[PDB]
Amino acid sequence: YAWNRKRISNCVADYSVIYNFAPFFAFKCYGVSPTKLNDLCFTNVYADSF
Amino acid sequence: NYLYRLFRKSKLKPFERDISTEIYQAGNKPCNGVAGPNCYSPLQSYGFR
Repeated sequence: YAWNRKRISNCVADYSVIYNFAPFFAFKCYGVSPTKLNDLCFTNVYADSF
Repeated sequence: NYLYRLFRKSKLKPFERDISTEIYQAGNKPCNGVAGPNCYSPLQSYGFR
């Protein structure tokens, strides 16, 4: 209900650390492929944790 | 019933069909042909409703 949101801006996005953090029950990506993420540059990334 | 190829190593040539149902390595770790985190099946079905 009080899900945490962190705004991400002005930094380099190293998704490899996200990939290797733990075994994941789901890593479903909607509207973007997982591989292209490193070669893509986005204006803002929002991380929501709950 | 309708599936699309989400993952491939390289772009296809014009008028070329790829029907190979082989696993793709999306992560630095080798998949070794078994599904795992960082390993995904290339072909996904559309959710048509």
